[PDB]
Amino acid sequence: ACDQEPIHIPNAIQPFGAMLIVEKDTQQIVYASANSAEYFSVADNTIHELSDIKQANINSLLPEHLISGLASAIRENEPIWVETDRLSFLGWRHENYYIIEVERYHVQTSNWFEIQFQRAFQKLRNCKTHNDLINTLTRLIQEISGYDRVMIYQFDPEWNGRVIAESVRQLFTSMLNHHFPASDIPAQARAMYSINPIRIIPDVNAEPQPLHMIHKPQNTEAVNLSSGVLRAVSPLHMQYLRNFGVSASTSIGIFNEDELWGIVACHHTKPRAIGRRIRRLLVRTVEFAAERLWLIHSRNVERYMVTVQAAREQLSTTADDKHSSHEIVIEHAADWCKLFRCDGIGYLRGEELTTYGETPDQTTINKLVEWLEENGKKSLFWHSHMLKEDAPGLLPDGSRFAGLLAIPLKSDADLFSYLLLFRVAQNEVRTWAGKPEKLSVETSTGTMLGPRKSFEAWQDEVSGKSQPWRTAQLYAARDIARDLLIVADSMQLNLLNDQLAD
Amino acid sequence: ISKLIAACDQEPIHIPNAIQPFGAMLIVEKDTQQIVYASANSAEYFSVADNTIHELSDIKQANINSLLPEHLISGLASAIRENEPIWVETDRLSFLGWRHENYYIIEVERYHVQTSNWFEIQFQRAFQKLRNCKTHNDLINTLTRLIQEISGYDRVMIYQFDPEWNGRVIAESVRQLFTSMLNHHFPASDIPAQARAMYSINPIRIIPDVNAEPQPLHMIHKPQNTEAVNLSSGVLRAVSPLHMQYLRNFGVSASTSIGIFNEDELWGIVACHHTKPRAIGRRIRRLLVRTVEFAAERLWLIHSRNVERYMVTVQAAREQLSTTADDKHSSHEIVIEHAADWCKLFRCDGIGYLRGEELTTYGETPDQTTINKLVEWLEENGKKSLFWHSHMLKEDAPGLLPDGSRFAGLLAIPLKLFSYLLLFRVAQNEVRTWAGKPEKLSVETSTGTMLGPRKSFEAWQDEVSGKSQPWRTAQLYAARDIARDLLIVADSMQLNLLNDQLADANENL
Ligand SMILES: *C/C=C1/C(=C/c2[nH]c(/C=C3[NH+]=C(/C=C4\NC(=O)C(C=C)=C4C)C(C)=C\3CCC(=O)O)c(CCC(=O)O)c2C)NC(=O)[C@H]1C
Ligand SMILES: *C/C=C1/C(=C/c2[nH]c(/C=C3[NH+]=C(/C=C4\NC(=O)C(C=C)=C4C)C(C)=C\3CCC(=O)O)c(CCC(=O)O)c2C)NC(=O)[C@H]1C
Ligand SMILES: [Cl-]
Ligand SMILES: [Cl-]
Ligand SMILES: [Cl-]
Ligand SMILES: [Cl-]
Repeated sequence: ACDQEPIHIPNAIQPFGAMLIVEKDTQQIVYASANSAEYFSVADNTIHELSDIKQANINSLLPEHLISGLASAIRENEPIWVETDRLSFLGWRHENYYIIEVERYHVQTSNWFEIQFQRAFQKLRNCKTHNDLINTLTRLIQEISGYDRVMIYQFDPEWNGRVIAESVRQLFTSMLNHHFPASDIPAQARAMYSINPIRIIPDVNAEPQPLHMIHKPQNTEAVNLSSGVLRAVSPLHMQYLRNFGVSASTSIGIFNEDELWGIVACHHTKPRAIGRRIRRLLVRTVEFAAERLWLIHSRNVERYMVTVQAAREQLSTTADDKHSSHEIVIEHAADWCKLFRCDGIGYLRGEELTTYGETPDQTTINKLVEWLEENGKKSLFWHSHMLKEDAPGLLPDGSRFAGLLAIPLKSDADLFSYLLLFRVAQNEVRTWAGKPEKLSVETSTGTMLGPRKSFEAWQDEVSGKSQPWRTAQLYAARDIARDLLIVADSMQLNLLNDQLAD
Repeated sequence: ISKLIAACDQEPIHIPNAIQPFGAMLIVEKDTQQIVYASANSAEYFSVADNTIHELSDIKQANINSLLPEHLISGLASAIRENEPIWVETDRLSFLGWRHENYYIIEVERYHVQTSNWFEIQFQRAFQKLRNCKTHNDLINTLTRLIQEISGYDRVMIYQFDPEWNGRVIAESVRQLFTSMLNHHFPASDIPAQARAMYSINPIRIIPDVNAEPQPLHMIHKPQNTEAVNLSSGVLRAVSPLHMQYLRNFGVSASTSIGIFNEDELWGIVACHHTKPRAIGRRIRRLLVRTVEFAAERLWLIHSRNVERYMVTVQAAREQLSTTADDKHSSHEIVIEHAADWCKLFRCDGIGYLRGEELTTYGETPDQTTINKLVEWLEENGKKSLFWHSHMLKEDAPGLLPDGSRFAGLLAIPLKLFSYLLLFRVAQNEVRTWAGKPEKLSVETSTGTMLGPRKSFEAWQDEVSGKSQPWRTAQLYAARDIARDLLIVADSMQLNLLNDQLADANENL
């Protein structure tokens, strides 16, 4: 019921600007935030109270270019940004309505943004690794935004997440490598980043301004405020931020194409106001950082394939030196352990077994081979990172092996042949920002589904599991294993030809 | 002619001791703080900065601290890394200064105050459009459309280099005034190596007026070192007269180009032309370079993901092969079942699988006799390799193929009683349109005698025959893996047959 709160239609705004909601076909103003008088009086003396906006003509409150744009815009939820000498308007269409946000603005011209943008592009282009990219991005967001704690928060497949990079200044504890549960950001909150990539909360304790009905709309249903920035903040998130020790907040979605991959999360210990040009500078910067990061990852994929091609050219050369596949394994199995990020290797053909590194004993290898022969066929390869779950009754009790990659090399033939790659359990200590308790009621606040009070480090453990096998490794190990098969088959064809000759 | 082209790289374009006239330039010594050079138009710019300036002679007496704003002086002093320009604006002047060895170089332009949200809206629209480009063709065409809309230049082109630094226009947005150059080939000599190198020092080059008289540098106070000062980091550096005449012959009054970098290698340039003079301010310059930079990372990401998608396709094929083989099909049956797919996967016209005396072919292949001449010849010369490949057999393997053979491409995977997978590519003769006939001009310059610019850029065709598309690396390894998949099935069946004949032999014995 965390994802059931209708945060798109709160009928209230944060007080760092005002909002109007107009009907498209009637041009009537049907809603105005309660603070609207103090914004539009900057342009018009006559406006002293909310009811003066009810007497007002939409053509007298809005710039002609805002109205023109809105009239001609084809796309819904595509905000038009229009400035006067004193006000910065952000308007867009949603169904029968124009939604218009307004903030206070004044012209002050410099080359600061262009200089910051050039430096950000230069630093990001010189990142060659994932680590360098992410830490550079946090430093840049912190320079540009002035917030005291800037984090990169990456989602896992369950929408749990982790802080993986961080620039944190002072007054703030370090959240780096802390885990957060999925409840901290419910699905409709994640969804908002696809509508507007930035979310700004200049002041956690600013009181929200409700939307008042001005002229009677044709349809009474709440209006979706999703594309702007003024949308009021769910009280559960406000309190979560208060518990986090946060007074202002800003997050930017990190998108891998359409996929929400992670988030730049920025916190400040005091209220802090950053304008439209800073918000856009931040979003442009995150967009360039994300492209570059996906490019680093994609290039690492090619680079790995080059590494595997090198290992196979090394293997073909040992084989040209007339060595048996048994001898190839003893020669190269340690390089393979790096290539495959595994702890041990068994190569099996018929009665013959060759091992390297951390391996179950020969008995257990034979029981795995038999089990795979009976229950693991019908697969190019069989893998597991939770071996006791996935193939019980096999390992001895208390065994430390948790991962297995198995490449079958024969089928319906005279003997069995496998390449086996083993991973020991890695018993990972996860640090959580407070115990990830499933929500019920928080008795300190008397809140149904309330957030945890404390984000202080809390450690748990998941055992009996290894790294999952990457797709790139599955195929590279199948390729390596089948290189051995070709060697062994060549030698068995020689031997068999001789014996049939006799 | 080779010598005349090589002499193009001789002109030291980094030290012309002159500037384009859309600004002014001062050069100061770092240790002595004295002004050692001033472009000849300095006084019309710095008279805005000091009322006592009325003439170039007045710079000789002037103190630097009254000519440059405090932020620029502090910034240049505190500047550690060379060739990193500092951009400082005043009310009326836009300054740009950097340090090069023992000099500060300062360019100054006239400045028009921008008070709108235009640039930020353009940045948002450009990035939105580039982020939504998911193919190579979409990216490059969207890029030229954005560069033309932002800059207003009448012709924008993406010009990609080949490994020999010739190039081709691969995308274009051109307005009614100019002739289309799409798919036209230009030779390397159009952009000498020194010229290609300048993009690494400043990614943008700006020539607002091809007929603007360049302003020489005047010595103010004597420098310790009389060598000409390197001007490469700025934008005011005067243009080679050979390239100005080139642009005149191209019918161009103004140009701006932005280098396209893939990491540290110059992969091409965005070239923009106008039929009248056209200056672009510092902000438009930055918006251009930032857009080209976001677009390139996008393009490299698109290519890199294409390799990933190609490997997914290859693995889906190899899984299909495995499904067929587990129905106890022979290798020749598998080749007949899947070779039409393999021809797409490998973009080839034909495939042959050879195993001892057996040959299976699909699509266009040489005849059996030629296939045996290939196989036998490969054993002599392809023993040292994992695969062997050529996209011009008649050069890479002279005398091998019969006279008149349609075939130009060969990818051969050895499997052993010989066994091979052979992948064949028909010659696809390729007509190239060049921008102008190759004229062998000679021109006597100051730096020596070198190639003069072409006078005509009209379409001139030539033709490359006897070649196929070149084999991509992803295809070499994919084909090798398919081939060895076929080897493994064939070996399995020979092993089965051998064990049967052996068990029968021992039974009869
Ligand atoms: C039962 C509902 C719950 C809930 C709701 C909720 N949360 C948000 C918004 C955000 N939550 C965030 C969480 C984090 N901030 C961090 O800094 C980190 C990690 C370092 C995490 C995990 C963030 C970032 C947001 C976005 C807003 C922001 O930037 O602060 C919403 C949406 C708020 C709104 O826009 O109205 C909602 C409804 N959170 C829970 O914990 C439970 C109780
Ligand atoms: C013997 C010397 C030669 C020579 C010299 C030269 N050329 C440049 C600069 C450029 N040439 C360019 C060529 C093109 N513009 C296009 O639009 C296309 C194709 C669509 C090509 C090939 C370009 C782009 C430049 C950069 C400058 C610009 O953007 O216009 C220089 C360096 C100029 C300078 O920066 O001082 C020099 C020395 N060109 C030859 O033709 C030979 C004869
Ligand atoms: Cl905004
Ligand atoms: Cl602003
Ligand atoms: Cl500039
Ligand atoms: Cl400007």
